[PDB]
Amino acid sequence: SMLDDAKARLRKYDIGGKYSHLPYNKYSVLLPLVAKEGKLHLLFTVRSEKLRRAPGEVCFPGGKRDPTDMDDAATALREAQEEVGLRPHQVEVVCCLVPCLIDTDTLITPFVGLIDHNFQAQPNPAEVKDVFLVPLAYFLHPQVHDQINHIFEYTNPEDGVTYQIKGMTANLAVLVAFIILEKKPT
Ligand SMILES: Cc1ccc(CNC[C@H](C)O)s1
Repeated sequence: SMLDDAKARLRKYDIGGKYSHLPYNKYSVLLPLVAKEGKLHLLFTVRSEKLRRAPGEVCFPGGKRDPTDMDDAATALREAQEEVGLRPHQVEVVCCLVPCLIDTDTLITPFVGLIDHNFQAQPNPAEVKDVFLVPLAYFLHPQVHDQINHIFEYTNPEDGVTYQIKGMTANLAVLVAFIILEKKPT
């Protein structure tokens, strides 16, 4: 099936806990995969203006590890619940992708999760201004604008609203699309 095929592809790129003990400032993100109308989509947030990190930017749900978290996957799930109301029984964490090194002292660990079909986002307005889906296939033929810095523009055909996706967020979206969608019969 579509969902079983995605999980089998994803598992081949799982690095697991290999880099998780290194002595960095630690953050985790959840890359949430949602199936709608027979296709896979990724879920994104727009951060609220009043945050420290990335005010007003398009990002995946996530945040800083705290002492309560059993592991890096726990960080991602805790933060996703706080930001958009995703509960743990509504997510299957499938793998841990290559981590992102930034600022010389920080490591960001990305996890891919499959999201239950009955989940409906409840945006927490203290953290998130908006929550939206993009079809995964978009990232194979994106609409690119150069600011050189490459920026993707996505317009939701439901409402005509345009979103700008860039940086590590855009890079991770492309990676997930390549993993799941490359070399597929039609
Ligand atoms: C927890 C976070 C660390 C940095 C962030 C900014 N958005 C980038 C993310 C890869 O979508 S959020």
